[PDB]
Amino acid sequence: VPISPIETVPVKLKPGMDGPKVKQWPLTEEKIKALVEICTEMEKEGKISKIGPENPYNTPVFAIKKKDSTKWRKLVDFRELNKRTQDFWEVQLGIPHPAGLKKKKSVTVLDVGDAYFSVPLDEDFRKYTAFTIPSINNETPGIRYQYNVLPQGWKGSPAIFQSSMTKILEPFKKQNPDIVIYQYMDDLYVGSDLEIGQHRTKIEELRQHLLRWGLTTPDKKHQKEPPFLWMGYELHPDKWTVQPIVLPEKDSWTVNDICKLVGKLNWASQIYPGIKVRQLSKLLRGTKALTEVIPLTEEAELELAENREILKEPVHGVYYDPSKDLIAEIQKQGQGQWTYQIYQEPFKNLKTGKYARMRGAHTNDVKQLTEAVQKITTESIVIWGKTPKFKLPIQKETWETWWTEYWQATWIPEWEFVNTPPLVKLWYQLEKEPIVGAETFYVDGAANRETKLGKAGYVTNKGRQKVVPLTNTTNQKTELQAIYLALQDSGLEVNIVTNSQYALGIIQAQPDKSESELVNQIIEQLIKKEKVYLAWVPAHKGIGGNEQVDKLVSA
Amino acid sequence: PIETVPVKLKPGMDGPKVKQWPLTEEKIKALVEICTEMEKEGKISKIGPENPYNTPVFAIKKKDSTKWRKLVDFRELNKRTQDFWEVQLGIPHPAGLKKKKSVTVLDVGDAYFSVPLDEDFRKYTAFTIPSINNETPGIRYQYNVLPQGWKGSPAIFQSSMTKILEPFKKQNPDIVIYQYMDDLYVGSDLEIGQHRTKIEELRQHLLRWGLTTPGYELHPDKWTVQPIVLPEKDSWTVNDIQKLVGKLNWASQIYPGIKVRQLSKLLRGTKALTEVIPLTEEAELELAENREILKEPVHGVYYDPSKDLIAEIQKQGQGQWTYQIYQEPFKNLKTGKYARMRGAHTNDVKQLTEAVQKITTESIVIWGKTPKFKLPIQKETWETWWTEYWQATWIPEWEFVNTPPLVKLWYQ
DNA sequence: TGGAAGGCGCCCGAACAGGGACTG
DNA sequence: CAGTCCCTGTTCGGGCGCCT
Ligand SMILES: Cc1cn([C@H]2C[C@H](N=[N+]=[N-])[C@@H](COP(=O)(O)OP(=O)(O)OP(=O)(O)O)O2)c(=O)[nH]c1=O
Ligand SMILES: [Mg+2]
Repeated sequence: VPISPIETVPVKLKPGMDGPKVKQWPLTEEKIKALVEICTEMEKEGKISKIGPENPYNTPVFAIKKKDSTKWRKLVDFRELNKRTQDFWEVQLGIPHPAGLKKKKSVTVLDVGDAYFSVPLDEDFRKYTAFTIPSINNETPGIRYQYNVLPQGWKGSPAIFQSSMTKILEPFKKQNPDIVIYQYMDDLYVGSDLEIGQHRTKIEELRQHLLRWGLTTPDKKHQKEPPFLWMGYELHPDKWTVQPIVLPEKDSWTVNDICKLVGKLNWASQIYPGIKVRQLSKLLRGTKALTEVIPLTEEAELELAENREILKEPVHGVYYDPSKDLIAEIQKQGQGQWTYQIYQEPFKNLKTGKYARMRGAHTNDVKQLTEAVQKITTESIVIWGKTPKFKLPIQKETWETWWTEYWQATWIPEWEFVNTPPLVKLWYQLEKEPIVGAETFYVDGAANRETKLGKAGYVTNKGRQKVVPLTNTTNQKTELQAIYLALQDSGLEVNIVTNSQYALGIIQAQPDKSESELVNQIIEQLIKKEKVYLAWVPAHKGIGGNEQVDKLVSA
Repeated sequence: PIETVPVKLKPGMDGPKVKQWPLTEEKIKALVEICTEMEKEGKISKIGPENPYNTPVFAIKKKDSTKWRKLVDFRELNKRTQDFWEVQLGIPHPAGLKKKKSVTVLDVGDAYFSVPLDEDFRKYTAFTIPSINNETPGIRYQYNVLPQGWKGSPAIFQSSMTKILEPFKKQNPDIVIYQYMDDLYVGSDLEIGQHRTKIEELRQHLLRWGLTTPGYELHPDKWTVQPIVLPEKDSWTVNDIQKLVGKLNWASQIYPGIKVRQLSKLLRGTKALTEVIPLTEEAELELAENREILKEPVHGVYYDPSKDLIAEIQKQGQGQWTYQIYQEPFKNLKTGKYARMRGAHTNDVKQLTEAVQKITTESIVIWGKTPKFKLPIQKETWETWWTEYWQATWIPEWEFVNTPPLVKLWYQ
């Protein structure tokens, strides 16, 4: 007979499937010492059990040193059991941000001792846990054990732990409505407007509550000592920051090197304003080996340099004041790069961040602005539960012209113009009506599916004409090309009639940037004109000039 | 203490697993409170990570309401109960409802809480309540009774409903009554006062059977169509006739009678767009017979109950929105325009939301089904804001389109 | 040594999906 | 017409970051 601490959670395998039989690792005796040591100490407490061979399941085992500690941590690789274990619904829906925390008069941070081990496994499930403990020689077999609790490395541990824990803390929290407990895994942040004395009373009270359930709270706990280390941050009475970021120094960079760098800088960008990852990421595109070495461009070198300069000076965030508004301001950084700061009091940031994503083959600054406002709204709604008031480097008429004219539903929430350049604009505008006195170019192009050879050309009301031979092209490309030609050869005001739906749709959305070089040149020309009217007719209807230039470009 | 009707998912199919989306603080509070009181009443009960299934949840205020309503997005569940609520326990559709001079929609959904639910099913009603800033992990629940917005609910409670209704169906022999999910649609040719009164009677009548009703008034006989129309000009430029032929050419996949030959003729040279072209006899005539064809019905379009409805919307600018509901391409069961809805001239996403609800509502009245929407919006743009504007207790299916307007077919 | 998990984020490319035009 | 090809968009899985 064992004993029962707290309510268990039912488990199953993937129906009509059976457990973990695989051989153990050739583990070095060095670890095996540290292993059998605390291993043996387990059984005393009811964490493990010796098991008759009636249990036909075997799973590998190892351990890694707890970082920043002399102590050792035990890890059982279950991958083969995981594959076959029933699916859960994770209850951990994300990570808490320091910038979301309100100011608390007094604050404690306490970790539970041996957390997964304080949680009863499922009676009927335990059997599947079977693993074997190594020896100094291969002669001694070592005992086989079935967990009575949640193993580190299963796929069901975290969800059950977090769930049970919530159930336990539930009753305390109802009794004390004015305490904040941020529960992440076993990490507890408790804060209150209580006086440090009354508060510590309460902390102790809680420790007792967690005791009734078998949950130890060692002196691993931060008591009086801002800053508290919490979720990779330092928490101070009025401010917070990330724990310091080390950027690798390597003289010669692998692919893995640039990955670490980039992810480090992405971690940094939640606080340090203006971090840019664009050019360093360009280095990783279409590469095979994480190990492979690659040289730094004069581009990514500049970037990394200025990013290092950003990191050099210490910065910090503040906390959230539910009485005051939220404000998000956005800066355009060039090459589809955007940075933003969310704050309440000017110049004191809650948090920062970046939007770099290139979405679409053809896009513009206005679209990317809308994209960032959405990224940031969603982020805000997660952290503060509300949408920030927005400060945007786009004139109020620019935005009005875009959203009213665009054929798609588009919107930005309450926002005001901030005059910080570079401003977001629309670089050209298509006329809504044909231009009187402007030459009219009927354009077409065609291409041969087999030859990949094609023509692109035009005819005009004024008699002007052209046809250009093309190589290794496609129908789409030739239609775009015909438009490009009409633009090059035309005055500052021009009427262009295409029958291309594809081309017309690309250009009508007023792109300022394209993956396509031909579209970029078209864009470049559109920006130079005073008036462009683009019109569409159906092909093969015997229309006007469209028929004539259709002739010219099949020939 | 009632007999729980068993329920199974469609053959060879598994329950919904759908991530909860971030909620605003006000919606999280409204839900925390709604769910607390829903628990102490035994309507739902907490559960744990053991149960693999999840449905998204959120809250709304009905039009003019001010009180929060819990709303579950069961679309993914409903898709997997489809057998049940189409083939077995489903409801017949009152072709007269749409003809009635007035129709009120009532929320009878509270009734569904009365009946209990098959116990083997509750594993599938799983829904997580999120916390602000992930302070807490998700508070999971599941339903012990008939959920609001599940399609099995109005079916299972159908016998109870019909019984509670029968007295008033007998008392008011000619007033048509339809049930679509959490709503009861009720309509009459009575004058406004008589109608409103009779609704109140249906209310009390619902009360002594133990139900509340936290009313929307439609007028299906006001509902009009939006025909394709050609322009009227005293002079025509080359551009004008090009745009016209493009339009008529596209219109020809609908009305096959449409002819472009005589109008095409006018365009024969290589001419400047702004140049005026006067109209020939036979083009004036072709244009006439076209205008006349566009007056007709499309031949051979009828509603097939076996088929899905599809709804398309186009943003026409300046507040206007056009739509078409159809089953097969180009055979349109209906066409329409909305103007000066809420958010006109200010917020597109709100107007699209209003349009999607109005269109859905007409489809429910007319065919007793919801359409699948093709929405002129970017996925992120819609998924970020739609809940803020949502006033309705159902949630139709949608997908997102990019279709630039090379021609203006549906609105001048 | 080399090795486990769950959660969130980024950036990439490789896979699948689906509209439009041209062709057998 | 169905059967390709072009093109452009989404989704997914894999690497890094960070927490436990
Ligand atoms: C760091 C880390 C944590 N976990 C989980 C499992 C652990 N539960 N247990 N036992 C929790 C908490 O780990 P942790 O809080 O870091 O330490 P713990 O095991 O609880 O004992 P302590 O040092 O005396 O405080 O996170 C993990 O599965 N893998 C990891 O690399
Ligand atoms: Mg711990």
